[PDB]
Amino acid sequence: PPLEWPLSSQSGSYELRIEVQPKPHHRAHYETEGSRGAVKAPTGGHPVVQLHGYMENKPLGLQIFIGTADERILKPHAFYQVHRITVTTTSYEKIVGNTKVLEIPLEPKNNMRATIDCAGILKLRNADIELRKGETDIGRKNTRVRLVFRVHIPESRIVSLQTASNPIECSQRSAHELPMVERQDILTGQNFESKVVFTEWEMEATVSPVKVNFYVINGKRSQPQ
DNA sequence: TTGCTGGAAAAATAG
DNA sequence: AACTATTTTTCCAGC
Repeated sequence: PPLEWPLSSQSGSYELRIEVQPKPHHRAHYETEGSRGAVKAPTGGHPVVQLHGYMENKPLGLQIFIGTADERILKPHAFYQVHRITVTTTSYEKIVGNTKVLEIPLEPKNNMRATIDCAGILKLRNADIELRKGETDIGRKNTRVRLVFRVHIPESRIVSLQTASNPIECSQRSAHELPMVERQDILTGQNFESKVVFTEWEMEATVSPVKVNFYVINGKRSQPQ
């Protein structure tokens, strides 16, 4: 079942859930550089993923890849690949289509719970990707990703679950300069002479049914909401 | 050695 | 063909 297919995070009594979410900022590294580390959690630990409602005593693979955080439907990000780090967990890398995918064991003895400390992020160069035949996606200014996890549970048929993380900003500059919105309804985020502006219409909100968006502004705007 | 950075200069590029 | 403010890629330095 291709990565480009959408899947539920649950089916029947099975549910794949992100227990601890990644930080909102992880600076990716290039091939012309050293590793810039595993994706960290705000704890100072690491993302945690759990599968619920698996009763059997045989372990499963958890697959990890880097997807989009865009308005369109979710897909492998053309310009970022997961990076194996070699760390508590054993892991290995396979290719699936044009996409690199990392696989971690998910074990009954740990309640199908895993700490993700062995996945960093590699930034590919826009020029290189945009040349590949069949590719029309645009790198420039597309530096937000999500960790995507999927799992394959066999019966007698295969139930295939996917959960994607909150967006991560992988750009050094955007992390220094931009406000980032994590949660709403009280706004929490990062790098908050701040203003908040609603549009459709344009109207500053005062502060430290219809379809309509807001943005937090510094300069240097967050994404629309 | 490699891993893992922070910080920033060089290079690229959109319009 | 050339420019410039903005964005990406390489580079330096320090454990």
